[PDB]
Amino acid sequence: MSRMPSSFDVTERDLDDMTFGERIIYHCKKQPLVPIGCLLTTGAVILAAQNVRLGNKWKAQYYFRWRVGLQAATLVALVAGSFIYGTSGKELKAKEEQLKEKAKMREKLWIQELERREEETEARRKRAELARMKTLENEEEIKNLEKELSDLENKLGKK
Amino acid sequence: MSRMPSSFDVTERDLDDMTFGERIIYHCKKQPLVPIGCLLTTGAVILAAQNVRLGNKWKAQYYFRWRVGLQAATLVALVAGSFIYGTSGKELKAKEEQLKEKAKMREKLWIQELERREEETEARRKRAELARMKTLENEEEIKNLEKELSDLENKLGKK
Repeated sequence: MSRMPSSFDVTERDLDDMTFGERIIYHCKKQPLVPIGCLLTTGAVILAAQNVRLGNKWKAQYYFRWRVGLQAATLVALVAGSFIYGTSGKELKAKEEQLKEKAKMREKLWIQELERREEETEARRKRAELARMKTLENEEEIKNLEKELSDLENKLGKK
Repeated sequence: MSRMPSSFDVTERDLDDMTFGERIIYHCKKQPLVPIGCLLTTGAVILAAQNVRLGNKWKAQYYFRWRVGLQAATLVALVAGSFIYGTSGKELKAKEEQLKEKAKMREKLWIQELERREEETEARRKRAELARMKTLENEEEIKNLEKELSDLENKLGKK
């Protein structure tokens, strides 16, 4: 035991970072790329599906989140085709609210279920070593890639 | 008072919430109005400023937090001059980047919150009653304000 998942700051910003990846897409619309654009769009969710495949494969009993996992999964396919359509831009803000209400509803600050004791005894070992914030690190990793867009101006040598 | 649970949750994203106020500025950047801009900027900064003013009124303890506080007040004012200047674009990005790095640098394993006997007993009552988060709840108000700005675009004749 040297270094394992120990960065547990009870922070509910997982979905916050995920939703942020959709807002940045607006900038991509301004200057869409073919070779890099495809790798950016495809590679964006490529890492999110890996984290969901690891967290799902490793379960203690049942995963109720799977239900909503598909509901939102299909939403990305409908919003992808609705983007080109151009129904309503304001709808984005209205749809965002719906998700906001789900976050508060799901979050229970009154009652919490905690029966599995053995499961806690397993994850405590990793939390007893040390962590370097993997999620946060990835957030900075994508920020660096965005800098290339602004740096491109100097790269070409026009402005 | 000892028997007065006011809630003192030590959140890691406490300052981050205030930092979000800079991100919303981009929305106003698109054709900023004088009348609405005054109440929008001043009306938003006053919320966070009030929190600092409250501590300034009644403190009589520690003089380090006040030192960094002054630096922040001058920083937010300095960026204003850069906005109207429009000389260095990447500079603005680096300015905010340094702030993020500072937070991570400050966070250390050696230096931690020294819990005293009085603090321990106070925490018990604080949690026993309830832990309210006005800073986070008030942050939600900005979402509604931003939505109004989006409507202005439609009024002009875009969507």
